[PDB]
Amino acid sequence: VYLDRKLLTLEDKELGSGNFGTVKKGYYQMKKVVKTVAVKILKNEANDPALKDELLAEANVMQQLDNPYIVRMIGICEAESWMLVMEMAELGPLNKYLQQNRHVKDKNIIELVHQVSMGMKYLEESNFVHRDLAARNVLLVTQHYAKISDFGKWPVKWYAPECINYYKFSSKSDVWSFGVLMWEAFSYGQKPYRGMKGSEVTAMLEKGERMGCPAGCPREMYDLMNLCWTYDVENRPGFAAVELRLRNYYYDVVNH
Ligand SMILES: Cc1ccc(NC(=O)c2cccc(C(F)(F)F)c2)cc1-c1cc2cnc(Nc3ccccc3)nc2n(C)c1=O
Repeated sequence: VYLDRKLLTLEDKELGSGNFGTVKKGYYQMKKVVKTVAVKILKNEANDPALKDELLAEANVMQQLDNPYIVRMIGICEAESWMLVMEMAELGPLNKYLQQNRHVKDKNIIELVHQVSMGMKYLEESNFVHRDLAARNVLLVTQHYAKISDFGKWPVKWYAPECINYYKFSSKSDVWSFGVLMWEAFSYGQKPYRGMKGSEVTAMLEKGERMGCPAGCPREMYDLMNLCWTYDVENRPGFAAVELRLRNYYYDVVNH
């Protein structure tokens, strides 16, 4: 639950930078072995007791969410600053990985997005709405093991129309984001709606227009992105339906 700072070694290089924290790679001593971890060090400049409350609440939320397809919590550590200790996904975000590894097979991409649907089906079942599902928020443990993470101005290009218009956030608006995620993945981490303003994307979507099928993307997978992009929220699938369609496809295509 609560970790001993003496058992925690921090590297001075930053994996992430933010207004309320700095992420650093570390090592947590465990009897015989040492476990590589990612550490959010609370930056409370600031200087409120509610910021610490938020970190402790996130820790409680994370404790409840236990699934192999989400960045899992190791524990909390109170030292020079408050620290949240998480497992390390050594390859970093899915977008950057794919921009540098054009050799990734489309069979390997089906497996990754299915794993993302599995973790999102879990979050849906636990009544948890992500709100920032994108490729940059999918971190790789290995090339065959994806984990969902969550690191004013909004990520409009991943937003469902009911989020832009009425601020209605649900698991079904996370489904829309999943479809933008799938597009980013088969496009080898290229930016969705490249060079468009958020306002331009809203207008395009209202004309019934959607992003084209990436090069080499299987047709069944593009058909699924399009169903994730259903304008009417009531007709849009949930993650139970999405995961089941990806599971079947993985069972058919990837078995070997
Ligand atoms: C350090 C850290 C603290 C907290 C979180 N939070 C979550 O993952 C989270 C919070 C709420 C909901 C959910 C959801 F349930 F939806 F999943 C997740 C994440 C981190 C954290 C972990 C992490 C793991 N690996 C890497 N790898 C990496 C490698 C190369 C370059 C960049 C990153 N990075 C991580 N980072 C940056 C983290 O912040």
